[PDB]
Amino acid sequence: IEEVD
Amino acid sequence: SPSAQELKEQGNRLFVGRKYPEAAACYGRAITRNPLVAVYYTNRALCYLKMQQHEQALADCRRALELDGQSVKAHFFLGQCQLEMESYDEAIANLQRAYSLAKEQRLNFGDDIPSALRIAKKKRWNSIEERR
Ligand code: NA
Repeated sequence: IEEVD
Repeated sequence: SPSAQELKEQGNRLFVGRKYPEAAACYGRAITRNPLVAVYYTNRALCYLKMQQHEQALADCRRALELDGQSVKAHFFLGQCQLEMESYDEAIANLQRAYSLAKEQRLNFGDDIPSALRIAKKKRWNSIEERR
């Protein structure tokens, strides 16, 4: 979840 | 010269490269092209969290939430920000809301959300136990 989109 | 999407892609490459202030600036440039895209603010909020810029991260999460009220990541990053600021009850509510939205949206992050909830509730308990 601690990733960029 | 580059479009908002191209600038977002450049920011994402810098993020993966662990260049967080540079990635944040790229999302800022994307915002100049289109300031109505919630993902630019959520991405930048995560950069600010890595940079220990919690006030700026909180502000970006709020901007994202005005644009996409159902954003799993805006709620999650808001909760992580509030946990690092020791606002435990607000943090847990936002993490729980992230979990509920992820369920409704059929999103799965390898148990990251339940894991973060447990970390947040353990930290809250540690703060309560230390008063004893
Ligand atoms: Na999914």
